[PDB]
Amino acid sequence: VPFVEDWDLVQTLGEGAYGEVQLAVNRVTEEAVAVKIVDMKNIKKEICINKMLNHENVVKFYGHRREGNIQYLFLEYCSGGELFDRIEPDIGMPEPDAQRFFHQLMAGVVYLHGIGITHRDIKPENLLLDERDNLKISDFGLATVFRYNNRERLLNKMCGTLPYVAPELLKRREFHAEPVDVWSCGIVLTAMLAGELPWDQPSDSCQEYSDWKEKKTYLNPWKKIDSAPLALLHKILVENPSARITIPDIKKDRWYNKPLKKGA
Amino acid sequence: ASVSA
Ligand SMILES: O=C1NC(=O)c2c1c1c3ccccc3n3c1c1c2c2ccccc2n1[C@H]1CC[C@@H]3O1
Repeated sequence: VPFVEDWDLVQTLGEGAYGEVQLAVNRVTEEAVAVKIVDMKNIKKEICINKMLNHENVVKFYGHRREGNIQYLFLEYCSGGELFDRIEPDIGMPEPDAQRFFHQLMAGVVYLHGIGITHRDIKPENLLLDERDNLKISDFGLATVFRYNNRERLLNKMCGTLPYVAPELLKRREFHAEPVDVWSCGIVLTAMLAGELPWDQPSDSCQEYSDWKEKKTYLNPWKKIDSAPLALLHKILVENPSARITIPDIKKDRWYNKPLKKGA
Repeated sequence: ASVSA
């Protein structure tokens, strides 16, 4: 069937000092896919990791092609946009919705950790939604392998986004990969339930963070969060990564298992 | 703009 490999780029989905993402529509089938265009003027590693991914809560990777200095990455199109835009400033979103999104985020993270991959930059801007509002973890440009041949590799590279980064990244030379992603998921949960980020960064120098360690939950954003989910956040946002709750235990949390959301 | 798969 001629023309089936032709795609028209009809809309800009993203743009930054790195390249852009365009919505591509198949000339014949009208199928919609996202095309990441990067000028190799890093990408190799991102592609390598994307080739390992196959999960309903992770942006699907269809393949790639390069023409000289430009690399084209064909990725799953999530028409619902970024989770970031479903969060109402200073309000958040309905708890049931947040719980559903959190369940899907955990599913995706469990999957990634299961194959030894850590995302390292989990935040609402990198969590996309499909037409049925299903969450998809996106952008593996900062991702890396932390387990290979059943052997764990401690990380040392400082990366991510400050408001979402775990404290050990700023205090220790080396650290385990998994607790760092768990922490970021905790910050995302806080954002979904309060519509605001708790601190600029998890440092003792940051007043907001010191207040949290001092358990002053009568202050924002904590006072806007119900007791059940707040109890979970108390277990996730723990400074010592070794004492921080693991995903298997997050799955056993009272709030995590509370019936709240009706089916579509 | 357009691209080929
Ligand atoms: O749908 C996507 N599949 C995708 O794969 C995808 C997608 C989007 C997207 C959909 C609606 C509004 C903004 C969007 N962005 C992206 C996006 C990607 C993507 C993949 C790799 C690096 C950056 C990426 N971005 C950036 C971030 C937000 C915006 O542009």
